[PDB]
Amino acid sequence: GAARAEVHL
Amino acid sequence: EEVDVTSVY
Amino acid sequence: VKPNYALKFTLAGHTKAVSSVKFSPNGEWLASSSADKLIKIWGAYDGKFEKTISGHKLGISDVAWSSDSNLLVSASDDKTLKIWDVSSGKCLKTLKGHSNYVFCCNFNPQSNLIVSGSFDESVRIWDVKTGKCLKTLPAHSDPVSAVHFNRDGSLIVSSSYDGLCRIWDTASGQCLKTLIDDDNPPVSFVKFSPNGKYILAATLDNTLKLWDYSKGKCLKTYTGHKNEKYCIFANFSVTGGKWIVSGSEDNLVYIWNLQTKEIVQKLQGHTDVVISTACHPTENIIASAALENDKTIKLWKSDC
Repeated sequence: GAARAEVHL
Repeated sequence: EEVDVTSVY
Repeated sequence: VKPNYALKFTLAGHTKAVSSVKFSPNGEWLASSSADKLIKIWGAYDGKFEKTISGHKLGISDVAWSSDSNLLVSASDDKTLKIWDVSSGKCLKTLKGHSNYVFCCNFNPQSNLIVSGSFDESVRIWDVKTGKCLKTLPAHSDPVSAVHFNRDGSLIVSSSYDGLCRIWDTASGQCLKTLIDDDNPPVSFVKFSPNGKYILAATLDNTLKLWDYSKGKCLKTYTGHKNEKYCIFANFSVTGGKWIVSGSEDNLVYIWNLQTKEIVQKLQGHTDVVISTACHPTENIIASAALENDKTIKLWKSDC
């Protein structure tokens, strides 16, 4: 949804 | 060793 | 001396992860952005819901206020930023230039310019009045995690997963300094101190660092929290005592003594990663926001 709400790889 | 983060000069 | 931040209100409305909370420079309002494609306005003192601001096609990673507290800029996965009139809720301009998710955003003190950072690895300087991109900086070699203007708008600090912080001349677009840490962990957050003399940088190794960027030296280190996977906002709390406020991947809000580097408080409440924290301009008020499994914003108040 939002890049900031997503964990780093 | 105190750092002044707010004072403008 | 230690602060005594205690939970005053919990703001619920967002249907997906909250990404950013910011207090209006006039102290009246709190703006939030979310993966739910919305911006929400709440009362800064009572947490009272005010309005919903919509228009973005995908989720928002950041939101920022203009100096007069009348406008907002938001950074979206839809590859654009949007300038909004707060009172009406209308989109004044759609800033288009980036070729990937827009991660971070900020107005300069004058509020005639906007700085944005993106997954496309660049930093953009936009004209507020026209919505036109004035400059495209080939800033980094990995996603741009943070962008901040200094006290007089003369400089921009940017951070990236590439391990660097950079200081740019606003007018020329020239890179003035590149910060090297004696190691390269991804830089997930950066901001100037209120007087523009220092930069507070967060790295994906559970560390916050206060740099004298001019001399390229680290003066203070803040650790003890969890930060290895998210671009968590950090703050200078200057209303009472001098603290460093940050979210953490352990669902807590960490507060440190700025000088001693000692943890003075750990705020419990949230049930997911505390991605964002913000400090009220005149009052000892902290606003914190959490990720997907929580989705709430909390208002914390202290006597000092």
